[PDB]
Amino acid sequence: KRMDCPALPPGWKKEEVIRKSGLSAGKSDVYYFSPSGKKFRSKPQLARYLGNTVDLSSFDFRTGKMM
Amino acid sequence: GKRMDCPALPPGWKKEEVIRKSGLSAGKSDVYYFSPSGKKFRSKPQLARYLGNTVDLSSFDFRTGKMM
DNA sequence: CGGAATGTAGGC
DNA sequence: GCCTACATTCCG
Repeated sequence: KRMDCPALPPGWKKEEVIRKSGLSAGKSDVYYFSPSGKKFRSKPQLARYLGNTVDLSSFDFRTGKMM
Repeated sequence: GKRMDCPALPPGWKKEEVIRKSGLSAGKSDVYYFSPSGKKFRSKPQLARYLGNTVDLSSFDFRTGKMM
């Protein structure tokens, strides 16, 4: 389920992956993919790769949408 | 981190206070308790739910570990 | 997936 | 406006 994320620049994808077991069973992890295919696991990490090129202040990392 | 015995609780219960290093609440602290087996507790009701009627926590000050 | 580290809603 | 209590992130 690597789906296009319309809130980021073209080529950027989003994946949500369900945790299958343990204490956090049924919660999920959200990942982003740049055009090259770099995997990003957090909003600060994403903000660092992009820097001043994209304003992520309103960006909701979990849903992939601007608030 | 230092785990301090909490004399006010039953034998073996310990307390730790951790300073937040960054973010909005930087400089504030969080207090945690540990059972003698080492399970971590983060609030007074969590601690009350675990101990049940073995201890009365009505007067227990979570922050300081002191009965008031 | 865990869990230290931090965010944050709602009671006060 | 601040704190309690618990929700959630973020990196290992």
